[PDB]
Amino acid sequence: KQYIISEELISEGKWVKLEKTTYMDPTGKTRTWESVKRTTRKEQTADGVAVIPVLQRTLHYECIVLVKQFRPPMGGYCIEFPAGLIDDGETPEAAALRELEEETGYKGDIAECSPAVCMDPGLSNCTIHIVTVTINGDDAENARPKPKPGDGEFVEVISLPKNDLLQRLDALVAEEHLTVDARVYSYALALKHA
Amino acid sequence: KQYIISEELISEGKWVKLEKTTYMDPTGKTRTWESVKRTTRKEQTADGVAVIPVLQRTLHYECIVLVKQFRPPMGGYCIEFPAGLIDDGETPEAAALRELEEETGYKGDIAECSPAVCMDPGLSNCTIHIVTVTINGDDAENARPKPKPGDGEFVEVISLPKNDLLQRLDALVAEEHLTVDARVYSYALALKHAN
Ligand SMILES: O=c1[nH]cnc2cccc(F)c12
Ligand SMILES: O=c1[nH]cnc2cccc(F)c12
Ligand SMILES: [Cl-]
Ligand SMILES: [Mg+2]
Ligand SMILES: [Mg+2]
Ligand SMILES: [Mg+2]
Ligand SMILES: [Mg+2]
Repeated sequence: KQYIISEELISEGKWVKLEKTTYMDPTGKTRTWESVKRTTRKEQTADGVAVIPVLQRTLHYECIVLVKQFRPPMGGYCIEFPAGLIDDGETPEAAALRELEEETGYKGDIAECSPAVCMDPGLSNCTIHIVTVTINGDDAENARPKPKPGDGEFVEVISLPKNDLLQRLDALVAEEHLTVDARVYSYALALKHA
Repeated sequence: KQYIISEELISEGKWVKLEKTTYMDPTGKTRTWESVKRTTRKEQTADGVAVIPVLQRTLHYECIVLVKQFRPPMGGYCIEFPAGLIDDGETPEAAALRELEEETGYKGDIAECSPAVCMDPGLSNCTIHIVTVTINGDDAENARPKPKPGDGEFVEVISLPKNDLLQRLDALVAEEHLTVDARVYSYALALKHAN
């Protein structure tokens, strides 16, 4: 029953805009909503990618590779899956492998790619592909990985055992002022719940 | 090594505002960031809660209870953990049981509660507590559960088996043209990856 009637631009930055969304509610009544959108979305099936990078090495427990960065919106450091926006013309998979290498130094192998999933659908239209990638940590290039961070981008790599992920995230939250991402935390919870 | 120098208000609506953040990059170079905030955060731990509701009925598969709603920013229907903003002075646990009952009619028990976790930290300062709740589906109060929607809420309940969650979500996307929430999808992946 529900659908968009109009989208009025309220304020447009270089990267983010605020819109007034007019929609039909299911009783047949017109209602509005304050919506956030990115200015950067062209023909990409999503704004960005998040990478679930499973680091595999013989006689090691599998690790999940995470990154720690300063996030201006948060006024603080956050622990996240490696992630970035999809370049114009770029596939989710190439964006995932490219961002994983830039942020971590690791060269991954694609495992699976989600459909477009919503980041905060009450707030924004922002979507990602969640791309699962395995990293062969026995391969030469994955021996001493060097992040190739872009301009301003400063990332720290944190590799945590998959078999203890939630406890290791809790011990990082206990020991420093830093926020875990909700996708990282949901993934760590499901590893426990399984 | 990095920190906020100043925040400039660009546009303030009723629910959301757009800010320009000035911050010190780790070189000592000053840089700007376009950031989104809610106007509704007060003394709360986080803006909202999301509930992972584990529906436990004997002789049935354990189910994760999800909600489908029209999301105006998405322009489409989304499948999500039940969720809402924490009322001023409401605790995350209490917000979790309230939101779960309003959205699904189920009455549940707190299993665990996350610290505040960020929703989209490149975009916004928005945070939630993820609250794992068990629901005794065999108890009388959860027999014919009464979803109590607030004004302007219109929520469909979708319970999917935990042991098949990711495949069930992929089926819904393929057939129903829904968007799955990133946290729901992340949970569903880890259930598969735990193997
Ligand atoms: O317009 C909104 N935008 C974002 N979040 C909301 C949360 C509650 C009610 C609202 F109208 C809104
Ligand atoms: O200012 C920004 N705000 C949000 N997202 C961004 C993504 C890339 C580069 C940027 F400066 C921004
Ligand atoms: Cl549980
Ligand atoms: Mg990134
Ligand atoms: Mg990047
Ligand atoms: Mg809600
Ligand atoms: Mg509500």
